[PDB]
Amino acid sequence: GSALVLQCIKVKNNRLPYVADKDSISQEIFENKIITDETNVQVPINPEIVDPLLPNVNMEPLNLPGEEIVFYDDITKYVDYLNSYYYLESQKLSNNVENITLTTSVEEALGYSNKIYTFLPSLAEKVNKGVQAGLFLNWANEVVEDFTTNIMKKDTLDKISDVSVIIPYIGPALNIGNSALRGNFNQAFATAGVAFLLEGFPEFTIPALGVFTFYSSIQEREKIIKTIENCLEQRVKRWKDSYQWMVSNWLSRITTQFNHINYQMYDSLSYQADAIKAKIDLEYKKYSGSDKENIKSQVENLKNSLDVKISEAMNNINKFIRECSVTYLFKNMLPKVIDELNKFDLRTKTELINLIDSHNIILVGEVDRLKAKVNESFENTMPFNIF
Amino acid sequence: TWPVKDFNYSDPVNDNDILYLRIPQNKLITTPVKAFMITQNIWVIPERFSSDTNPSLSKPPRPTSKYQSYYDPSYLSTDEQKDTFLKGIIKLFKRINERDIGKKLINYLVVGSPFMGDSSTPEDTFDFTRHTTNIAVEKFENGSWKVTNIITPSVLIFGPLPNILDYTASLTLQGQQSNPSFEGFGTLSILKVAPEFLLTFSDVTSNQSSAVLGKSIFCMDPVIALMHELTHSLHQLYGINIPSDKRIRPQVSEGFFSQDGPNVQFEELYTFGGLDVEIIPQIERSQLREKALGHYKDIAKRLNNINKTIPSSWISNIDKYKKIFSEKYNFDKDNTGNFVVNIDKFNSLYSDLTNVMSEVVYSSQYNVKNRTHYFSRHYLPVFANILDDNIYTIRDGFNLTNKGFNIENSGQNIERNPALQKLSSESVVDLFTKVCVDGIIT
Ligand SMILES: [Zn+2]
Repeated sequence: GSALVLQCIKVKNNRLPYVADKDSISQEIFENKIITDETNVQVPINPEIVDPLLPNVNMEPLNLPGEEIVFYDDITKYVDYLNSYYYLESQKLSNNVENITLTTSVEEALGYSNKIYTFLPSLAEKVNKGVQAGLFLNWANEVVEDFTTNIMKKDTLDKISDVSVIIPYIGPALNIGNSALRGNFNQAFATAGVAFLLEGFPEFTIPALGVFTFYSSIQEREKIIKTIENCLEQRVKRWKDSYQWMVSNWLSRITTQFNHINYQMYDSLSYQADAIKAKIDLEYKKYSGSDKENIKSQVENLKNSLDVKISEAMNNINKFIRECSVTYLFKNMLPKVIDELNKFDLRTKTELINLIDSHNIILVGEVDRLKAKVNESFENTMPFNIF
Repeated sequence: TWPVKDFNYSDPVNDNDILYLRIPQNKLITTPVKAFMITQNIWVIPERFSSDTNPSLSKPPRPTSKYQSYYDPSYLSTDEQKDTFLKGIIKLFKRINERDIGKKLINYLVVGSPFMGDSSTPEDTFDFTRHTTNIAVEKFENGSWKVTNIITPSVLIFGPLPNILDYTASLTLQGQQSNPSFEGFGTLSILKVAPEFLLTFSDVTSNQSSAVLGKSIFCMDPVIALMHELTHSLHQLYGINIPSDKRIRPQVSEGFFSQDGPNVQFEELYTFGGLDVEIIPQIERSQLREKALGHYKDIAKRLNNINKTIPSSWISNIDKYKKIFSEKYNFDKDNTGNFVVNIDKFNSLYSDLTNVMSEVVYSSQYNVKNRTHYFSRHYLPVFANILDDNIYTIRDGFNLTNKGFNIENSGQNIERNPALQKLSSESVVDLFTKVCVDGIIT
């Protein structure tokens, strides 16, 4: 149902992804360039300590102004749904709890203090039962058994994307793109693509590259050919340096945002283990019997095994997120870069054809036929690969 | 190995390695300050630091930085705390000399003194009267501080700023001081370190993690944190420090969530090293090499034409400083007798100070858990008594064998080590991105 949300969540500044500004990286590939006839680039041993004093010298006083103090302000960010940060706050335990119980609804867990959100329906059943007039380890191990099997879940999507498998419980855990409630993390991830995990992040797009030009005169013999060979060197440089710019954007803007899901899911999985640990300890106090002091050593090992079993689930999420970060570079960024490079190539080629058409008579023993065949340089292109 | 001398704050001024220094760069302390020389041209000054006009160690009303912040006026005021601080860095400098790369790092700092001159000085002169090279030594003669002698230090190691967790403090330079650090001449480094206070990280993103134990929240080993700061001194001293003008800027925009971050400078990516250096493209990284080369060539041609000096009474010491800076930049000699830049030895030098000397390279060498990529999440910081050998040794750091800490179960783990005490969130200041809605919702 509906639930009037009237309160904020204060997320810390350095628990958010660093996303660099697009203009702040490097503008060199977009700048225009003029091509010329010579464009070309590419013990300690055991010593003695000496007296450090020296004779005094007259220094004038270096008048330093000093730094001005700057007070930084907080940010408010209004959002249209219960996003990841709301779903995370629901999973937390209150300050000095008593009798906690898990719940499948997020809005109940936010409102009530004792109630805590869970993204696993089967876990909500088996946890809230407790020791139903029976043995302790019968219930307690069934909770951890159900907890383990659910965090190792992997769904195999096919047909579309290089991503082999996706982890389905991220959807109800963090509500990525309002996936929970609708209940279609698997469908929405396939339809929209890998960029779905970036919540409301502007779609990647690259502006047009810099234009090559030449001198108006270029009146010397040998000179026009001497600069056209250097033009083809700068074309290869432009492909090379455009890929480095693409990687500069990926490393500073994209990879950081994908790792945010790694951090959020570890927090999510940690709050679930804290809820199970608390419930076991509460039910341990409520339970009584002859075999109680005997199992003490065994139950503490079951609590410590949760920390190991989260890492097993995290290694799947790391593997999943690493794919998503890498496949973003291949299918979202790279095609737009190659398309813009192909526009740059066609624009540079039309310039080179018309450069030869302007200068027919100079420096030729009919080498126009030989020079027109050098367009085979544009035939082959510089590829890009990963690992 | 350059030897690390032992000291106490109780030890008196001996007019050799213990002195009193006048530091105009520190606004907080107007008077001269007691200094110690732990090794040749590397001095420790157990004092708090501040470059601001109207400075204060007290906690401000609102946050002054984007980083995680912690203030304490009590830290490094009494002589007992200065004695702890002095032994701390002395202990870290011993731990640097445990591996080979640290011996090499210290050696660069010792020999690489700043050039006596700048762009303002003409080709035929050494300028011995500048604050980028010189620091004034002073006696307390008859109720007043008189200027007695000078020193030519490479690194001055001060205490922390008002914000103890500020790691960018070493990058702070004031333009006129900075210009030497860009143009090959170099300048004396002024570091602001807090050994006991540690930044913390986790290996949640990195799949290289403990399958036995799990994902750990760990601390930076204070030797790596110090060596990180010393790599800025290395860049400042050899005149290949990238300017603070060259930087990455954070994007904050409504639509998607992101950090209201600081400006990450190009120097900070270089000194960290690894994959994050590729954030700066090769077209920019190549330009810095060609610029550095040109400055090194012009500095060699300066040494060929020198005859006068400033002041005039230092003409006898021209051959002395020719030997010092020739060994620093590692020039060769051509068929005339003049100095010349060997390009193969330059490329070897420049690549050593940028690619080899870096944080990611140290963390692998010293056998310690560390941040894998520069933008790893900052967790709650910690405090640790490094002087106690039961907590922290010279050979292995926090990871000690006798207390049940192998390399997987690292002593750097905060959860599994009680000696790594946490700072309370009441004292730790933070900015916040506030997530609100003020709506009905379904
Ligand atoms: Zn730094």
